[PDB]
Order: sequence, then C-alpha cells, then structure tokens
Amino acid sequence: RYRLGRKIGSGSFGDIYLGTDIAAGEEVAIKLECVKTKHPQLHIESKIYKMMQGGVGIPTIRWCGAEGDYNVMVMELLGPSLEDLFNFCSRKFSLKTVLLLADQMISRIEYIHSKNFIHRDVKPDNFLMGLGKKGNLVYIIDFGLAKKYRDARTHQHIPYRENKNLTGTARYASINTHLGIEQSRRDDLESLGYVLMYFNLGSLPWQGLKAATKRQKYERISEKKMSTPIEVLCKGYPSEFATYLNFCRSLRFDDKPDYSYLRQLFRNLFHRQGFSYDYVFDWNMLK
Ligand SMILES: Nc1ncnc2c1ncn2[C@@H]1O[C@H](COP(=O)(O)O)[C@@H](O)[C@H]1O
Repeated sequence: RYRLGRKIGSGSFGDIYLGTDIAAGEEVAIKLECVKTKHPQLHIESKIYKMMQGGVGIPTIRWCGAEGDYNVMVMELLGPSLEDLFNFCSRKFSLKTVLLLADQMISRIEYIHSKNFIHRDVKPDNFLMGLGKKGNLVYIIDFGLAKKYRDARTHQHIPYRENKNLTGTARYASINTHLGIEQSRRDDLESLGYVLMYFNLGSLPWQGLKAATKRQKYERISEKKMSTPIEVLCKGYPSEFATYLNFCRSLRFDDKPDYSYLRQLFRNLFHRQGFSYDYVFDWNMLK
C-alpha cells in the first residue's frame, strides 16, 4: 500500500523516508527500523503515538508491522525542526517568535502529560513545524524515551527514585536529571525553559563542555548548569523567562504543573510588547 521515496532523516533506531500512501493518495513519512535488537523500539513508539491520537501538533501514524528485514511506521509528513529553522535564522529568534513558539510548546507538553506520559527528550531537534496548511503548527516528535508517569486507570504517580544515570543529550536536561532523580512532568517543562533561553541567547553557557577522559562525560555540563543562577542565565531578557524557570525548578516530584500560569505569563508579556498573534515567524521573512 506504500511506495518508499528518498531518505529525509536518520534516528537512533532507524531512518525516515518520503513515501506515498497509494490507498489515501497522500505523501507521508515512513520510519524503517532495520536493526531490531532483542528490544525493538519502533512498535513501542507507535503504541505511544496511538494513545496521543487526536492531539493537535502530534503526528498521526499507521503501525504497518514488518516488511522483510524492517519494521514500518507511516507518519504524517512534517516540515523543518526548530533547530534547523534556528540555524536558518542565523541562531537568533526575535522575542515575538520565541513567545509564539512558547505558547504552542507548553500546550504540546501539557497534552502529552494529559495522556499520562512524559516525553523526556525536550529539545529543538524534536519540535518540527508543519507543512502546507499546517505551516503555523508546532509538532512534537520522537517518543523513543517517553515513559508513563502514572497508571492510565489509577493516575497513581510513579515512585520517587534516585541514583539513575543520565543518557543521551544533556544540553537541555533538568538539574534534577543531572542529579540522577527520576524524571517527571516538571523536568519536561524545565527543559522547555532551557530551549526558550537557547533561542534567546543563541547557545547556552554549558553548551559543548567536555570532561577529561576517564571522567563521567556530563560532569562539566552539570557543574556549569548548577553554578549558573537562573538570574545570570536570563540577565537582559524579560523577567518572565526567569519566572518560568524558577517555577519549574520549584515543582515537587509528583506535582501537576500549572501550564495555564506559564502560558498566561508569556501572553501578558506578548501583550505588553504590543505583538500581534499572527503566526508571522522570523523564518517567514527570509528572502
Ligand atoms: N514525520 C516526520 N516528517 C518529517 N521529518 C521527520 C519526521 N519524523 C522525523 N523526521 C526527521 O527525521 C530525522 C530523525 O527523526 P527521529 O529519529 O524519528 O526523531 C530528523 O531529521 C527529523 O527532523
């Protein structure tokens, strides 16, 4: 039912192609999982996307099972990542673009939380703009590290746990993630806070820090992050950014975040600046 076109991306558990859904007559993205291992990841990712179906800015998927030496997931075809678009804008976004993005990104994370998952990989690479009719819509992708933080029926929160190892990308990790604490809803939002200040600054002060051979590879990132006050990180930017990060850092392990407070904080700033909620992003002005 599918025709595979040109490769458009590579991921930790396989590659993303342009494809045709022959029955639907629509162009789609097709994720192929080649190396299964004993614990293949694509079928699990598809099951999390199924529980997120009906979410705005969550790609619609079709689990297709095996073909030859591949597992197949057909996805809504999306546009450039926010990391790609940041590079295209010379690694500066206007305050207006950062606030337009913040408004959607809080809502996307809230939606995932509402379906009893935490994302745990919040970074600009994993937010993609839509194409065509959905060009103004921020999507979130990559549920490869996503976890249930509560039972689907009980809403009994996962237990507190420490002594965990940090794996993958630390640039946007929460301070508690550096400290080996179990991730929960607060950590996704603290990560988003570092993403927003990254868009403001062009980089983060701990970005690209390398440890000595033999040392834990993240120790220089962790030390800089913990020794950089929020007020120093956010110096020269509207107070709302510091307010956002202080609020996230204050949340207890099992606390339900006040998403509406964080959105309204940025909305009030948007109004004080006299910005129009027009979805005219910096990249729309590129010539
Ligand atoms: N549905 C999609 N539409 C377009 N590009 C995608 C899609 N999913 C993933 N990508 C791209 O594929 C690469 C790896 O994505 P992933 O490994 O699935 O997180 C990155 O360059 C993403 O921007």
